[PDB]
Amino acid sequence: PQLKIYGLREFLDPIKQELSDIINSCMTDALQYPPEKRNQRFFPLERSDFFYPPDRTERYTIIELSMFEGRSVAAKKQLIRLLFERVQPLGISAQDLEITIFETPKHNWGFRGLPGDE
Amino acid sequence: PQLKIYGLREFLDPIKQELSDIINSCMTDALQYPPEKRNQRFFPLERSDFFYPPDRTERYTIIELSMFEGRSVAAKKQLIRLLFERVQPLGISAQDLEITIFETPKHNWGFRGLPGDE
Amino acid sequence: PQLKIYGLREFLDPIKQELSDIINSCMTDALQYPPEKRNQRFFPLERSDFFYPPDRTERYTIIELSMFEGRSVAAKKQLIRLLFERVQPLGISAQDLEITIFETPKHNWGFRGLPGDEH
Repeated sequence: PQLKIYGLREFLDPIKQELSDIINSCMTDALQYPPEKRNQRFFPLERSDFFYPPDRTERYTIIELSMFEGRSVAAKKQLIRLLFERVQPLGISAQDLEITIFETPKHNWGFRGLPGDE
Repeated sequence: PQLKIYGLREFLDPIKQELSDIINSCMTDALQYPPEKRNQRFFPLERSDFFYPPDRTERYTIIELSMFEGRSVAAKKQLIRLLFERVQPLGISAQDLEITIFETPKHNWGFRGLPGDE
Repeated sequence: PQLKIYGLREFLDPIKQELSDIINSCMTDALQYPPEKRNQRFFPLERSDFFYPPDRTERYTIIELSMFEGRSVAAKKQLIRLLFERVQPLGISAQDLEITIFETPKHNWGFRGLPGDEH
């Protein structure tokens, strides 16, 4: 599973390392992936590139997650709830977090030299 | 509804503020979203990082839209035509604009503390 | 077909012109787009922004493909196998390449002034 994290540079860079491990812990606890399978890409944005809603603050953060289809709604909902709860101490409140999950068949993936369904 | 706009930095940077309001008005018009929910991320690109078809110009621009499933094809097509019509004053002709819309279930989203279906 | 390519800037920048033609050759070989329909975006990343698995090297490269629905699994699988085989000369091993393909209907696309299902 691949993660992409977006946020203003000035507020995402100080917390980049701890946020990485916390997101990885949610991947392990809600979806049972081994901790060493961490796949994250961060995109710190300048203020002129980030047009977020005015109801939110400069700490507004977006996580996009691509993974196999076939997991239940309950597990995907558990992951969303873990992400909201565990980013709180980083200064990212529920209003300042947004998550989107995309699911594709395993035969659309390739890793370690074979299609995903193989 | 998240949008991501890609273009050459040389030509996207001078116009991204107007283009942002133009794009926001198409969301409001074709999809009835309030202007307050503007959610956009701009990605100005280097020339060596952007390989686009040779029959297009340096003003080539890509818009990626991610939203809930459930809107009609007619509403999505009205959005595509409004984007083509309205970015044209900014120097983006129809050859230089490409739009892709991705849709996912509501329970795949996390925003404001809860899975989207709640 | 839109392609996004990610990797550390140290190793993506010197090879990306060669990587661009190699990827475009795999799209033409496996899915028969004309080579003039190349559509790629590269994102060279810094060290503090790329958290890849530790069983992988600094050469780890990610390729995302977004295209129309309708191509067969066999065609998509051949595209995956070709990408793995052809990125070898540029020093990217099988463990260091990951591919993801997203499909959407044609009416979800806009290009050349019209929705994709009207051309």
